[PDB]
Formats: sequence, structure tokens, C-alpha cells
Amino acid sequence: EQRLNFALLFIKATKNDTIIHATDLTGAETLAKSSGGSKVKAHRDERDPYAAMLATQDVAAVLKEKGYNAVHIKIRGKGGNQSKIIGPGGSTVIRTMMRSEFKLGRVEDVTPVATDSTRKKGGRRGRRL
Amino acid sequence: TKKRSNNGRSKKNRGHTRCVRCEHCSAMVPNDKAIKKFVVRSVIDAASLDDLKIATIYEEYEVPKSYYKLNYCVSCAVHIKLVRVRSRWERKIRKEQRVSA
Amino acid sequence: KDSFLKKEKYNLRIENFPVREVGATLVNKQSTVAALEKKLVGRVFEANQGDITTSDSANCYRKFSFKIDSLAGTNAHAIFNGMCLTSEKIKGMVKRGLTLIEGVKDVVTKEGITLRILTIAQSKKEKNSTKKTAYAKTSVVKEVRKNIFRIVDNELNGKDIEQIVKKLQMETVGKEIEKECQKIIPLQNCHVLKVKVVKRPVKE
RNA sequence: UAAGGAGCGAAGGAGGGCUAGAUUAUUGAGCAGCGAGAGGUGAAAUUUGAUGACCUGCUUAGGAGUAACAGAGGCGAAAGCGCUAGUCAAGAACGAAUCCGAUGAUCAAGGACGUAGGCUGGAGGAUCGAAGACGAUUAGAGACCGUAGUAGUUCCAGCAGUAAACGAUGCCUACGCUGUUGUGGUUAUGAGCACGGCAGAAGAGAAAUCUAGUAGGGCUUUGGGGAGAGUACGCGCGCAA
Ligand SMILES: [K+]
Ligand SMILES: [K+]
Ligand SMILES: [K+]
Ligand SMILES: [K+]
Ligand SMILES: [K+]
Ligand SMILES: [K+]
Ligand SMILES: [K+]
Ligand SMILES: [K+]
Ligand SMILES: [K+]
Ligand SMILES: [K+]
Ligand SMILES: [K+]
Ligand SMILES: [K+]
Ligand SMILES: [K+]
Ligand SMILES: [K+]
Ligand SMILES: [K+]
Ligand SMILES: [K+]
Ligand SMILES: [K+]
Ligand SMILES: [Mg+2]
Ligand SMILES: [Mg+2]
Ligand SMILES: [Mg+2]
Ligand SMILES: [Mg+2]
Ligand SMILES: [Mg+2]
Ligand SMILES: [Mg+2]
Ligand SMILES: [Mg+2]
Ligand SMILES: [Mg+2]
Ligand SMILES: [Zn+2]
Repeated sequence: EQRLNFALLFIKATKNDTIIHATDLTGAETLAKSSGGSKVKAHRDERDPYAAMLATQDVAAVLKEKGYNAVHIKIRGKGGNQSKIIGPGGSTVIRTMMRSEFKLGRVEDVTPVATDSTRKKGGRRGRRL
Repeated sequence: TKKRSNNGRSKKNRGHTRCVRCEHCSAMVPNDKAIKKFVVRSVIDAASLDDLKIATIYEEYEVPKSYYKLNYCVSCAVHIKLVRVRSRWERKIRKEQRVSA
Repeated sequence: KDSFLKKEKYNLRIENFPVREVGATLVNKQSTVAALEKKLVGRVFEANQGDITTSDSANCYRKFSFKIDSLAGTNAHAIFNGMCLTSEKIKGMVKRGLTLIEGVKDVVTKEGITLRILTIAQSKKEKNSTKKTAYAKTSVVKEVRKNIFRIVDNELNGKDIEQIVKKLQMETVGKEIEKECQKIIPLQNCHVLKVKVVKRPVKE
């Protein structure tokens, strides 16, 4: 019946935390925002698939209030000269949005890769543990 | 005593090579010596493809993949168990490993 | 104090494609048309070719970018601002045992806009042949690259943007390259990789 | 001359100097949206945020670097060399009925180059980070880990002269088994020439293994049980180290 009213959803997924943030198609207006660390207590759980899932539900609720129906997803890790694998939690944000009623448009990996780069932290020997 | 004929590295007929940084600890390692690993991972997990089939707006959809080459120093490769210690006759066997997902 | 209540939606419109209207954007309500211009003009968005055309599901690998230019009532009108291939396509294309050929060139439209174009091609391994790799010799790569630049100059230099956009849609430059350069060596995956707007002329 | 140097023809290479451009990325500022946490770890604290962080837009300013392709691949006397065009000298190899005719090998003294870190003067200053300062852990940590931070790290003109500067195997020149796989030319398309990798064999060696097989070919360097000692005195170079 109804047309598909679309929003953008950005997802950042590092080793330490996950950040979820909905915007208009222009990226220049913000509709809702949450993080894993907002909902959980212990610092070691901010990357947890569970904390990501709790934080996604709050964002899904506010979007349903503002009257949105469909979503495009752009997802990333940290990149630059650092790690460029998508962290834990990133792939549970997406599955949660699908259990909520939302129709999924398109998914894209938008991690910032460098053609060559500045020097990384850690010294010539690296972390010793 | 000399443990390996190739000194543990792939350099021949050269003076010097570019360095790269270890994924796990950021140590510098020469490119011709570093342990290398290839990854091709779907953006969406296998446990969600059955929901994707009812969530998508398109008639059919192909999931996007993500591609990586990772580098490791000797200590990290041994500790993460990418490689293992082997007997004096096994050391000589060379075979290509699988691409991970 | 629910600020969200106090916002005005406007519809985004585009040209030289089969689909005219693509979505809508918010702003806080304002008294003066001069303010609304200064708030909306300068914004940007991107759209996949598969969304703004009726087409084979294969053509999803390309994105187009548009910059807001003008306001009329409910509608914001937006103009061409570049083209880009999707990350999955770029990363999936590169393979071991083959050579990449790459180029950068600058061109000028009749309208006066200056554009910068990035181009890619890959070598191909012939059939009935048993060597493991099909690398291209360094001097031969310079022959291909020299040819690519005259093809881009012939196709796009001194044209209108209405003409350029349809050439990009139909992928004519890739097709021409594969035809023309086959005499030098066999090639595959010939594509325009990125188009970037460098200078726009001071106009009223 | 399957000794050397000069020259001709077609071609190949991250070899070197210079000129003019480039896609991203990391920081810093401006402005806009949002309204509570971000960072970091095995687990945490220093620390930063309502003077609006984080994240998402648009603008800009700089200084480094050339990912993936990329290899038991290529080039260089070694140290070393990876974006694109244009320009300037010289060299290696190959093809062949070109020219001169012993012009040659190795080398005390003497001369030129030499990663990095260091020093003298100028330019500049993104990222990283000796010293120094904190937060934790410990009997104690001055260390390892985290926050922060300076000299240096870049460029031009020079000094210095050391490295596990290693394939730990001097340079010319010989005689020598097989199979396989590369790179660049040439081809009666059968093969060759230069530079490599790999796997056996036979000999060799205390073995491990083989740049180590055979041998009164030529020339230089160099060792003679551990320690004290690459130290004392004298001398030569260096601004000092
Ligand atoms: K954490
Ligand atoms: K928290
Ligand atoms: K809390
Ligand atoms: K060396
Ligand atoms: K190795
Ligand atoms: K040059
Ligand atoms: K130096
Ligand atoms: K200290
Ligand atoms: K203490
Ligand atoms: K420290
Ligand atoms: K730092
Ligand atoms: K010198
Ligand atoms: K000297
Ligand atoms: K020495
Ligand atoms: K050689
Ligand atoms: K011996
Ligand atoms: K002395
Ligand atoms: Mg350890
Ligand atoms: Mg031992
Ligand atoms: Mg702000
Ligand atoms: Mg490159
Ligand atoms: Mg010559
Ligand atoms: Mg220095
Ligand atoms: Mg000698
Ligand atoms: Mg003695
Ligand atoms: Zn490591």
C-alpha cells in the first residue's frame, strides 16, 4: 500500500564499542542515535553482541515514532592506518533491524582505506604481552 | 647450526625489501618474511539469510562480500595457531592454505 | 520541547534519468527565503543506478552524486556532481597473476565545468595456453595508457553535461577501450572508475 | 682468442638526477545537525565531555607517504630502488663476414661511495616518539601496559665512517650428471646465449650438509689453546661523539 519512506543508518563497529546513527538521505539531519556503552554497565561489554542488540531497539522505536519504514545501511570499521575488519556486534545491528518491521534497501562497506599512510602507533617491536 | 636453507624468508638476488606491520601487535616485519592470510567474508551472517529473503524490497538480492589480506609476525602466527612446530622431515613440505571466511 | 515537530520536508528532483523524484529532506522552519536558500543549497546526496533506472539487476555496481542547486515551492532541484563504482566491485576485480593498468586525465565541458576522470583495465590470460601468469610488459602498458587518453579526449572533451551523463549510463567508454586496445594485448574489466568535479565557473 | 677496448642495429628494466601534475588517508581549524557519554585493556585507572564531546554533513590549511596488484619476480659496484607524464647523461645483455692489436689479472701507499643513529648551519613541522612526567601492577618496579610529551623522524649544503654491512662462503680463469620451472633477446622452431630458482645422483666432509666435487693455475687479505685484550703507551685523522 504505502510508499517506502527511507532513512540512512550508519554503523561503526570497533573492538571497543558500537555506534548506531540514523539520518535523512542528505546525511545533514539526525533522527536518532545510540551506542553499546549507553545501555550496559561494565566496560568489557560495550562491544558485546547483546549490548549492540539492546541499543538497536531504542533506535528502531524512535524511527517508528517519526514515521519511517525502510532503511539503507552503510557499515565500517576503524580503517586509516589501524584495523580494517568489522568488529563484533556490527552484524547483529542489521539482523535486529529485520526482526523489527523495517524493509532493507541496500548494504555497503564504507571503511576508509588509505592508498599509502602515515606511521602507525606501537613502535618497531610492537606491544609485548 | 643453520636450521633452514632459505634463512626462513623468500628474499633472493636482492639487498633490501619493504617492511609491513603486524595485525595483532603492530611490530615491523619484512614483506618477504611475514605470514600472510586471505579473507573473504560476507557482510551478512548465514543465520540471517532466511530473514533477508522477506526483508529486502528487490526481486532478488546478492549479499556484498568484504575482502582482506592480513599480515602476521612469527610470534603472533605461532600464538594464534596459524602455523605449528613440525618435525625435521615435515619442515620441507610446501602447500597453499585455504582462504578464510 | 519536541523540535522535530517544527521541521519542513522538501522533495529532491533530478534530470537526465528515467526517475525524476528520489526522496525528501528536513530543515527547521524559517521566516525568510534567503535563509532557506542558505540552508538547503550546498547539500549533497547519492543514489545507485539501479534505483534511478529500470534495468538489469546486474547494473547495481555504480553510484551517482548530486548537489542541491535551486528551490521552487515543495521541490529542490539538484545537479550532477560525480560518479563512483561500489567498493565490492573494485575489491572483487583484482586477482593474483594479472596486471592492473591505471590512468588519470582532466577534461573541460562546453558549459565550462572541469572534470577529473580515473580509469582502470586488467590483463587477460588467453585460452590454449599453459603458463600460470599473464602479466603485461612495462613498455606495453604505456602503449595501452597512451591509447586510453586519446579515447577519453575524443569521447568527453568539449561536450555538454546532458551528453556526458548518458555516456556514463550506457558505459560507452569501457566498450570503446576494449575494442580499440585489443591489437596491443587482450584486456578485461575496462571501466571508468571515478568522475570528480574540480572547478565550477563563477556564474549567475 | 668461448683475451680486452672502440663502434653499429632492434629492443628490455622499482638503475640515477631534474621539471610539472595526482586518488585516498592521519591531524588541526571554521560552520551545521543531535543531546550523553567517549577512549583504552587480560581486567581497569590516569585522561577528556553541557565553553556541546562522540558520530554524520559541507568548507578549508599543512607536512609525510605511495595499500591491494606484489612473486623463492626485476634492476644496481655495494649501501639500496615501487603513483603519472616530459627531459638529461652514461652502463649491462643479445644479433651479425664493423675497426684497432696486447692495450691485460690482482693489488701495499694514495683516492671516491657507504642503511640507521649522531654532529655544524639554513628551511620547515602532519604522524610517530629517546629523555622527562603521570596512572596502574608488584615485596619493590625505577621497566613491560595505558595517558601524555620534547630532541629527533622530512628537505638543501657539508662532516663523520660503524652494523648479524651475512648466502656468516675474496677476485679472475678452468674441468665437470640429470630432470624441472622462470626473466630478456634470437631462432633451420630442433634449439641456443646471459642472469636465476628447485629436486635428486656421484663424489666430498667430524658430522650437519654442499658457494664445500676435481687440481703444485695466477694475485691480495687473514688464523695459530682459554683469559687479560681489541685493552695500555706512542702516532694519524675528526668540531665532538
Ligand atoms: K570497552
Ligand atoms: K557506559
Ligand atoms: K552509565
Ligand atoms: K642488508
Ligand atoms: K616464512
Ligand atoms: K628519469
Ligand atoms: K645518514
Ligand atoms: K620513563
Ligand atoms: K607507583
Ligand atoms: K612506556
Ligand atoms: K602519542
Ligand atoms: K663522505
Ligand atoms: K670519507
Ligand atoms: K667490522
Ligand atoms: K648477479
Ligand atoms: K671445512
Ligand atoms: K689508546
Ligand atoms: Mg609472550
Ligand atoms: Mg638454537
Ligand atoms: Mg560541534
Ligand atoms: Mg600503488
Ligand atoms: Mg657496452
Ligand atoms: Mg638524521
Ligand atoms: Mg679483493
Ligand atoms: Mg689464542
Ligand atoms: Zn605480532
